[PDB]
Amino acid sequence: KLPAHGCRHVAIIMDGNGRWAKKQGKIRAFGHKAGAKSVRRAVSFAANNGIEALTLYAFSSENWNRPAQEVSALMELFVWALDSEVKSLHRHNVRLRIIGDTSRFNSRLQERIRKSEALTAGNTGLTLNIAANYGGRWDIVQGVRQLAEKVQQGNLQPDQIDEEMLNQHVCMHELAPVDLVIRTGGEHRISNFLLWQIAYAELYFTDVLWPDFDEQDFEGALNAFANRE
Amino acid sequence: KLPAHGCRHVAIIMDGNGRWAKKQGKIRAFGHKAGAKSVRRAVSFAANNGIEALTLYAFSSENWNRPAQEVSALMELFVWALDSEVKSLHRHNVRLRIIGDTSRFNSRLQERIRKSEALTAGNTGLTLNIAANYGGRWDIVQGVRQLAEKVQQGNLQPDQIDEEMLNQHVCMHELAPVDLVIRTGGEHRISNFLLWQIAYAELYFTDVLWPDFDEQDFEGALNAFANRE
Ligand SMILES: CC(C)=CCC/C(C)=C/CC/C(C)=C/CSP(=O)(O)OP(=O)(O)O
Ligand SMILES: CC(C)=CCC/C(C)=C/CC/C(C)=C/CSP(=O)(O)OP(=O)(O)O
Ligand SMILES: [Mg+2]
Ligand SMILES: [Mg+2]
Repeated sequence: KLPAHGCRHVAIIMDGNGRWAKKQGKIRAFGHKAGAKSVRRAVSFAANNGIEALTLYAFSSENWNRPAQEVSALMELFVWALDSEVKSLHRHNVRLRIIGDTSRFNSRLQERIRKSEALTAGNTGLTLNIAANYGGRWDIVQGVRQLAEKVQQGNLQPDQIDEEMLNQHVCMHELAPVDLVIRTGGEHRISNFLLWQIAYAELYFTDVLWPDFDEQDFEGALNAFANRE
Repeated sequence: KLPAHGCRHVAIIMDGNGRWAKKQGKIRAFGHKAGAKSVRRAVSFAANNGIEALTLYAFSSENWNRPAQEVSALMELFVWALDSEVKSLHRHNVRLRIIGDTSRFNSRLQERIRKSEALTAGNTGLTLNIAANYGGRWDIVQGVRQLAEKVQQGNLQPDQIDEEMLNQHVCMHELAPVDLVIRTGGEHRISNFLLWQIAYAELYFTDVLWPDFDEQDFEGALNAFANRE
């Protein structure tokens, strides 16, 4: 089963949860919880359609400025998702990775992440990347610091640093490159998501809100990609 | 006269010249020449509508693999544009900058670029950035090399490198951030253009081909931006 319409790595900006809840007179957190159901659905769709990697923008590094309470509810939802879906991810041969600066998360959450990555580390099917406390510029900077060290250590000359070398130091360099970025919610921006990695990616924007994003919507983005002529 | 709909810095991926010429039974070079007329028109529109900076993707660093003859014709068109439009740019108070690796261009062209930037260096109206032999990853790497040197020199510690610091070392860091990216030609990709810089930019894609892009088209992208809600 070759990647749906030949799409290897899909990345998604899951926006629109607040508006989806507000339209119904409910608070944003209600929308974030329904967004977790769309996550389940997108993950299943990707793993059943030969996609090699699915990368989800779950918590931008700029979301720390949102209402204290909304942030806490997000962190509890993350904990809850780890506790509740990891066994199924494992049974489905999905390898779980969290990308972003996890050092900023609480203990309980950091431990669950490390435990969930360990358990699925040897899985060979879909790789599911959850971008949490992630930013594209931060990602590039982490790689830059890694090369800066080598320079400090005398193991690398400034004139030796090139694109390929930094590329081997940004997140997900071990996976196929991002082929398609999908952003739900109607906004036409990348909002600091995978900047280095989306250099040659198709970009697909839909007004559909994340909680309503379903299998037909995902197939539509795949068809859009297949016709990327 | 405040930036059209409050848009300070517009960047454009001027695609579609080959298809525009082919539709008429003509060769790509014919389309590139007509694209130069659309450049004149976009520049005039930006300078007359309070835009602070207009950045045009004129020659990607990956276009070196195009047909030898098409590449040469592009280089002659660049030379020709410098020779022919610089006096008017100057009279219009436009500051000209070329971003990208100019060391790879021929002598005549390198000299004309340096001369044209010098003549307009003290202009204060629109800043026109022509991205020639430019790539977004290359741009970030040039900044990384600048910081790597400082590390080599013992003037900087790896742990001191952060986003703001690298930001002060990528192209156009002295100008307002890119607010809007327009890509003509129908493809929905960024194709290695301003990656670091487009983190928070609105992205506007149109099927209109670059040679046909006119003032009404540009106003439409501006209206799209104004309604970026
Ligand atoms: C289980 C798991 C790992 C993830 C699922 C939880 C979700 C959906 C996370 C993304 C939430 C954020 C910060 C969304 C942008 S929606 P928004 O709050 O910006 O909504 P809005 O733009 O106001 O309409
Ligand atoms: C005066 C000046 C500084 C610039 C104007 C010259 C132009 C229009 C330069 C951009 C040309 C390129 C490499 C365009 C993509 S069009 P394409 O050739 O990819 O066409 P296609 O995709 O095949 O339809
Ligand atoms: Mg949002
Ligand atoms: Mg093209």
